[PDB]
Amino acid sequence: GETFEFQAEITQLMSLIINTVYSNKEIFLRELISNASDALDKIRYQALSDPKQLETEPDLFIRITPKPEEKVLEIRDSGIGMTKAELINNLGTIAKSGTKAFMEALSAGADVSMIGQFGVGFYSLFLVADRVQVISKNNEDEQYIWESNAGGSFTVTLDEVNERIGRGTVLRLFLKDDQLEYLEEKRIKEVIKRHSEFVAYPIQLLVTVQELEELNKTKPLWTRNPSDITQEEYNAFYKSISNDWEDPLYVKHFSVEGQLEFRAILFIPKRAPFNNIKLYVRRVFITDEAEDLIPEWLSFVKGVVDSEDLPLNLSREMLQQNKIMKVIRKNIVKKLIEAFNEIAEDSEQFDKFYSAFAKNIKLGVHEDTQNRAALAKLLRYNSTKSVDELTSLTDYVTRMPEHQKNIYYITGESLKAVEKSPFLDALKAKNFEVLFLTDPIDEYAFTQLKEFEGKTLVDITKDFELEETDEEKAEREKEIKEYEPLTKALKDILGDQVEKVVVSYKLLDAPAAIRTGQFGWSANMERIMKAQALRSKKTFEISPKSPIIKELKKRVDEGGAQDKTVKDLTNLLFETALLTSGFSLEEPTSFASRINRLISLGLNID
Amino acid sequence: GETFEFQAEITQLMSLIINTVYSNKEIFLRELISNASDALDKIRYQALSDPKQLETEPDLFIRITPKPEEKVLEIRDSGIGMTKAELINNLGTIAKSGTKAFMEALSAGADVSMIGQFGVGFYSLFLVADRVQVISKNNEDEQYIWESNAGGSFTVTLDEVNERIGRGTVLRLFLKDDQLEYLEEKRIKEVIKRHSEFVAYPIQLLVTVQELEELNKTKPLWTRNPSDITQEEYNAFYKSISNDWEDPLYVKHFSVEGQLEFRAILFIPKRAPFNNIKLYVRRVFITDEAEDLIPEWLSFVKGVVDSEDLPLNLSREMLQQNKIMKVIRKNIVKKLIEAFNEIAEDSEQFDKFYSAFAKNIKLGVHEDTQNRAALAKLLRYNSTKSVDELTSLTDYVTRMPEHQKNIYYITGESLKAVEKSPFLDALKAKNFEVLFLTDPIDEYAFTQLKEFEGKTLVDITKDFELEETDEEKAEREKEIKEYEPLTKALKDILGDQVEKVVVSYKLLDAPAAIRTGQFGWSANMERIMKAQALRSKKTFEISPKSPIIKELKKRVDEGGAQDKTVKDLTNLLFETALLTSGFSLEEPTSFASRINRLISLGLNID
Amino acid sequence: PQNGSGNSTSIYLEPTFNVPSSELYETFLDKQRILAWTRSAQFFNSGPKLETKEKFELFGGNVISELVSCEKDKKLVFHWKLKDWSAPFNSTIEMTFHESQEFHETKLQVKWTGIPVGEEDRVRANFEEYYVRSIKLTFGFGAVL
Amino acid sequence: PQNGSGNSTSIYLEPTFNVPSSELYETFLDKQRILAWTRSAQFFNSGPKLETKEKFELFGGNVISELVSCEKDKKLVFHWKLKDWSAPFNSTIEMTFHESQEFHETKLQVKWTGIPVGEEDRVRANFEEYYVRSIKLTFGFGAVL
Ligand SMILES: Nc1ncnc2c1ncn2[C@@H]1O[C@H](COP(=O)(O)OP(=O)(O)NP(=O)(O)O)[C@@H](O)[C@H]1O
Ligand SMILES: Nc1ncnc2c1ncn2[C@@H]1O[C@H](COP(=O)(O)OP(=O)(O)NP(=O)(O)O)[C@@H](O)[C@H]1O
Ligand SMILES: [K+]
Ligand SMILES: [K+]
Ligand SMILES: [Mg+2]
Ligand SMILES: [Mg+2]
Repeated sequence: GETFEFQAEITQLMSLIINTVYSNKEIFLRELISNASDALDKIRYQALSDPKQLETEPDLFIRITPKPEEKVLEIRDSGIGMTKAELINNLGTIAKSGTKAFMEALSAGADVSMIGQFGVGFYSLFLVADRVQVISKNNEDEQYIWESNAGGSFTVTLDEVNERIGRGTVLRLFLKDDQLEYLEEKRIKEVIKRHSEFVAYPIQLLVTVQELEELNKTKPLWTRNPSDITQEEYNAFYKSISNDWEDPLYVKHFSVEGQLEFRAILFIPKRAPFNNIKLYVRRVFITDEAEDLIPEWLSFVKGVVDSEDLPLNLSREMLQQNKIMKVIRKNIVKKLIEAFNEIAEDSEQFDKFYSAFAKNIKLGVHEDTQNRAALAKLLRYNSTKSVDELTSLTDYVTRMPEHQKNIYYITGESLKAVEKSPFLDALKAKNFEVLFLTDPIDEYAFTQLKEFEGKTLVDITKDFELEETDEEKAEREKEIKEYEPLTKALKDILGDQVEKVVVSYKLLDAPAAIRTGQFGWSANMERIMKAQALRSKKTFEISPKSPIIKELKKRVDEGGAQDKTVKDLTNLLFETALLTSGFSLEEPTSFASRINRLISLGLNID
Repeated sequence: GETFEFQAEITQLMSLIINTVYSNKEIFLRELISNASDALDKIRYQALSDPKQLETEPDLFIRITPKPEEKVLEIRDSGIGMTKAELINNLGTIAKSGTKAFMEALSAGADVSMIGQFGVGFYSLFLVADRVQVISKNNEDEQYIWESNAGGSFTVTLDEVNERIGRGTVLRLFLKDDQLEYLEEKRIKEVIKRHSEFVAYPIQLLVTVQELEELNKTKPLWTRNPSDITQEEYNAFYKSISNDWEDPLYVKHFSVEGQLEFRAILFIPKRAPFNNIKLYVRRVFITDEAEDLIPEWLSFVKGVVDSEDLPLNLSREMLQQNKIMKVIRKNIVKKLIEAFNEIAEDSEQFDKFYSAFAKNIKLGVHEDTQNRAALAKLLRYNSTKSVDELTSLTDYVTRMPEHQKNIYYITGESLKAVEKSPFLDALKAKNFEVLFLTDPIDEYAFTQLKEFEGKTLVDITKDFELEETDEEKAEREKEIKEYEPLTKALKDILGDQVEKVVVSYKLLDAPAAIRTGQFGWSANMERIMKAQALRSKKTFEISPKSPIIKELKKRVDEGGAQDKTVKDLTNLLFETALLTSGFSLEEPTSFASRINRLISLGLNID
Repeated sequence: PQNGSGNSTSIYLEPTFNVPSSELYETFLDKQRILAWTRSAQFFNSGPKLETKEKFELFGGNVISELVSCEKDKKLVFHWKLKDWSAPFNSTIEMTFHESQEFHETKLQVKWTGIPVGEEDRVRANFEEYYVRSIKLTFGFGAVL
Repeated sequence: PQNGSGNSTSIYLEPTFNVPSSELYETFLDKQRILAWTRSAQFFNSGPKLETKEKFELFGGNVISELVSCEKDKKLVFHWKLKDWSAPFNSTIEMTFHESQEFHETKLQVKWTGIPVGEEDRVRANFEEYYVRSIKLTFGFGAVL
C-alpha cells in the first residue's frame, strides 16, 4: 500500500512542549544555564586544538542581567556561539539537539560531558517570557538576532543595533506581565542555588553602583579524587548542599565503575533532627525526592550522587522507573556499612556518632534483614562489667566464660532503674555479664536480631532458666514442695493479677518480683506501647531466702492463708515489686493509702 | 528580515515521546483504553441525531484478546472508527488530536466530555511493542490497516485478510520479547484496576475454553445524583477504590460548582489505617500522590476526587503547579468538618466514629489552626460527672456554675489512675467538673487550643489558684506560717529534688502531692517524651489537716528537723507522691527497700 | 464469546508471632478471642470454640470463613471467601505452625490458594493488617513497628 | 562591573514557648544553660553570664554572635554572623519578649535584619531546629511531637 512518513503539528506541538511538560516554571533558568554550560564546553574543546579560538573572548563565564525597568532578563554567555545556519537548524527545529550531534562527532575518549541531549529545552523559556530576542555571535560568522514569540514562525535578522560582542550568545527575554518575579535578586539566587549550583563555569549576576556576584563559588568535589581533597573542602561542600551550620562528622567519598558508573559523596552530620540525598546528572541537579534510593532508617546521612547513564525524564525533573535504582541503593548501603566500620575503628569519633544516631543504627537491625549482623557489631551499651564505657556485642562474647551459652540483657525506663534491678544479683553471682538497655527502641532491635555469633539473646526480665548442678536441683525441688502451700495461697489472694506464683532462686536479696511469660510484650515493652502518641502474661515469683517470705511461710502454717491482716501486706508487696520490675501500677491511690496506713503506724496514730 | 517557521525532527521527536516520557511502561493500556473510550463517545454523540450509525454494530464495548501463541495483545473496540484520511492525519501526525477537534465542533450545550486532548497518547503503545497493526473500520469508508514500526514512516494498506468488523478499531500489538508480562491475565487486570477501572463503557477481557469477563463492573458514582444513590451502592464503590474489607462508616458526596468545578466522594472507614485520596480527570485515574490535596492529620479519609479543568502534563501522571490545589484542599476540609458535624448529630454513629479516629481528631487540634475551634466541638472525654458516657466541650460549659471561669482537666496514663487522683477532691468540693485525659495525644491538643468559648483550659496537675473568700484566706495565711518551719525542714531533706514545699489547701484526702509548676511540661508529658521510640521541675505540696502531716509538725517542734527517723518517712512520702501525681521513681530498688523495712517491723522481724 | 469469570491463583505468607503454637492455635478458634482482633464477628453456633464445617462471618459479614480441617496446634484449614466475590469463586487457607523453641516464637506458614487473580494483592495487603497486625496489637504477640 | 556581593534582607519569627519571659531571658545568657541546647559553645569572657559587647562562637565556631543590647527580661539584641558569610555581611537579630499571662506562655517576636538574600531561607529553617526546637526539647519549654 501507500507509505507515509510521520509528521508533526507545529502550532500544537509548541504548546505541549512548553505548557504540558514541566511542573514548575522556574526551571527555565536551569536549562538556559545548561545550554550556556554546553556552549562553553564546545569552545573549550576547540581551544585544546587551537588556542586562537579564545582571542576574541578570553574569559569563560555566564552572566545574568535583570532589568526591572525594562522587563528584560538577559542571560549572556561566552560559549562557542551559533552561526547563521545553527540559528535555523539547531535552534529553529524542535527535538533537534546540536549538542547531541557534537558529542557524537568528537573523537572517542573525550573528557567533555555535555548536558543537552534532547533538543527541546530551549523552548522552556517561553513559560515566563512572551517574546525572546536571542543574540548570537560566532568566530566564523557575523552577529545575528534570533527573535521569536513562541508563535508559528521565528525571525533571524542581522544585528546592526546592539553592541558588538566578541563571542557567545545573548538571550534577551521579555518576561510576561505575571512572571516579573524572576527580575528580583533573591529569586534568581534561589533558582541557581537549587538547580545550577555546581556548574563548572562561574555564573555571574548583576546586582545593584553595579557589581557582579558569582553564584557558584563552591565547586563540585565529585569531579576530583578523594586523595587531593582536604577536610575543610568537605566542610564547605556540606554546608552548601545542606543548610546545616555544623561541619560533617564523617565523609564517605567513593566511586563505582564497570557496568554502572556513578560517584557519591555521602556525609554524616553531627546531630539528628530527632530527601537528603540529591541526584546530579551532567553536573545538573535532577531531583531529591527519590525515597527508594536510600532506606528510611539510613535517611539521616546527606550528600549527593553523581551519575551519567540515568534515563532522565523529558522534563529532567525526575527519572524513569528502572532497575538501576536498587543497584545504586545496594552500593550506598554497602559503602555506609563500611563507613560506619571506619568510624568504629576510632574511639573518640565513634562516641559522637553513636550518641547522635543511636536510633538509626538500631532501626536498621529492626527493619533491614541483610545487614542486620553487620549493624549488630556497631551497637554499644552498658553492662555490669562496663559501667562507664560503652561495650559492644563483640567484646561481650570475649568476656563470656566457657559455660555461658547465652547473651543476657535487661530493658527499663532509665539507667539508674536497671543498674540496681533485682534481676542482676543472680547473674552477678554467676559472673554472667548483663547488658543494659535504656532506650525505648532497644527491645525493638533485640526482638528481630535474636542471635549474635550463635549466642541467643535472653532477656532476664522474662522467664528463663539457668543451668545448675544436679545436687543443687534436688535440694531446690524439695524446697518448692515445702513452699507449695504458700505459693498456692498467694494465688487465691492475687487472683487473676498474675498467671501463677512459683518459687524463684534467681532472687537473692529482693523478697519478690514479677516476671513475664517468655512470650509477648515484656514489662518495658507494654509501657512503650501504651505511651505512643500516634499508635501480656506476668508471673509472680518469690525468694525463699528472704525474711519477709520466710515469715509468710509460718503464717499459712498457723491457719492464716486467708487471714485479713496478711492480705494488707502480700498485696502491698506484690504492687511494690511491680514497680521494681517496671510494670504499670493500676490504681496508685489504693497503693498510697496502704502506705499511708503504715506511716500512721510508724507515727503511733490510728 | 528572514522569517522561518518552526520545524520538528521526526526521527528525534518520535524518541522523545516514547523513551523519555511515560516513565512507567504499563500506562500504554491506560491510553489505548482511553482512546477507545473517546471513539465510543463520538459514535454515541452521532446516535442522538442518526440512530442508523449503530446499525453496523449495536454493542459498545472494549475487548482485549491476548494471544500468547503469537505474542500479540489485541485491543478491539466498537467506536466511531477512522477512515483512510483519518489514519494519516489524526493517527500519523504527532501532536495531532482528532478528538480535540471534535470537542471544538460540538453544539451549544453538549454533555459529552472526551479524554484525548494532546495527540500523543496513541504512540505510547511502542513502549512494549515493536510494531503495531491498527485495523480501523468506519461507516463512511472501507476497512484499512495502519501498520508502523516506530521508525520514520507508516504503511496504510487495504484490509484483505483480517476479520470484516462492522465498526470500530482493532489494534494488533506485537509485544516485545522483554515486555511479554502483559500477555498474562493477572498483569492485564492489574493495569485496568489501577488506571481504567471506572471507564463508562464495558471493558471485556478474553480469559482462557474462551470466555469473556467484564473488568469495569463497578461504575463510578460521581456522575450520578448523590440524592439518588443508595447506601449499598456506596459500600460497593468503597470496596473498589480501596482494598478494605469493611463497609464505609460515613459517606460525604458533594460537588463544588464555583470557579473550579469538581466532584468528590469522600469515605470514612471503620478502622484507622495506622495516598488514600485518588484524583480522576474525565473518568481516568491520574495519580494518588497529591501532597497538598489533603492535610496530614486527615489522611485517614478515603475516596476520590473527579475534576475536569486540571493542568495535566504530557504523561498525564501528575498535575502542574498552577496554585489551584489549595482551593480543593479548602473545600475538602470544609465539607469534612461539616461531615463530622452530621455524625455528631447521631448518638450511636458518633460513638463508632470517635472510638476509631480519636487520635486523628485530636491531632488536627495540634497542627491545624484555621479549623482548630471547629475540631474542639468533636472532642469527647470522661469526667467526674460523666464517668459512664462521654461528654463534649460544649456540654461541659453548660454544666459550669456561674462562678467558674476555667475548664479543669487532668492527664494520666490510664483512666483508673485519674478517676481517684487526689487532685479531684479540690474541685469536687467546689462542684467543678474535671475532664479526664487518658491518651498521650490529649495534652498536645489542649496545649494548642488553650481556650474554649472564652473559658481558659487549666490543668489541675499544674499549679493554679482556686477562688476563696476573705474569711478563709485569713485562715489559710494564718496557718501557712505555722507550717513554715516544717516546709523548710522538708526542703533540706529532699534537697534539689523539689524547688519548694508549699502548704496547699487543694489536697483533702491525701497527705501530700507533687505538682510540676505553672509552666512547661506536666507530670504526664515528660513521661511520654521519655517513652517515645524516636525521643523535670517539681513542687512539693502537703495537706495541713491530714493526720500524717500534723503528726510531722510536732516532730520538728521537738528538734527533729534533722532526725534520722523523719528522713526515712519524708523520702517515703515524697516518692509515694510521685506515683500518685504521675511521675517515675529515680530508682525503684531504694523505694522497695524502705517498704520492706516497714513490712519487717510490721511482722516484728528483728 | 460466552460471559464468565477468570481463573484463580495462589499466594504464600509467613508471618512470625512471639507466641507458642498452643496459644496461637486457640486464637483462631476462641470466639471470645476472635472478636478481639476482628472487632466484628457473626457466629451461627452456640459452641464456645469453632468446630469442623462451621461457618462464621467476619468484618460486618463481608468475610465468610469455614473451618474444614484442623490438627492439634499444627494445622488449620479454612474456606475463605469474600462477599464481593462471585458464586464459583472460593479460596482455601492452609495454616502450618513452625514454632521454634530456640527463639520462643512461631512462624505461621500460610499457603493461601483459590483466590482470584485480580484479588491476590487485595487479600494479601489486608491480611498483614486484619490478621497479622491485628493479633500482634490486641494480644501483643510481638512488637509492631 | 567589578566583582562584589549582594544586598541584604530581613525576616520575622514569633515562636511560642511555654516558659516565663524571665526564665527564657536567662536561657540565652547563662553560659551553662546555652551549652545545653547548643551542644557547642566557646565563650571568651570570664563572667559566668553573657555581657554586652561580648563575642562567642557557636556550633564548632561557624556561628559567631555578640550581645550588643538587652533589657531586663524584655529585649535581646545580638549580632548574628556565619563563618561562610562574607566580611561586610553582619546580621542583627532582635528578640522581643511578650509574656501571655492568661495562657501561661511567651511569644518571642524575632526581628532579624542584615541577612543576605541568598542565605535567608537557610537561617530561617535552621532557627526552628537549632534555636526553637533545641530549647523546647532540652528544658521542656514546649510540646514537640
Ligand atoms: N546559549 C547557547 N549558546 C550556543 N548554542 C546554544 C545555546 N543554547 C542553545 N544552543 C544550541 O541550540 C541547540 C538546541 O538546544 P536545546 O533546544 O536547548 O536542547 P538541547 O540543549 O540541545 N538538549 P536538552 O538540553 O536535553 O533539551 C543546542 O544543541 C545548541 O547547539
Ligand atoms: N481506538 C481509536 N478509535 C478511533 N479513533 C481513534 C482511536 N485511537 C485514536 N483515535 C483517533 O486518533 C487521534 C489521535 O489520538 P491520540 O494520538 O491517542 O491522542 P489523543 O487521544 O487524541 N489526545 P491524548 O489522549 O491526550 O494523547 C484521536 O484524536 C482520534 O481521533
Ligand atoms: K532545538
Ligand atoms: K496523533
Ligand atoms: Mg537545552
Ligand atoms: Mg490518546
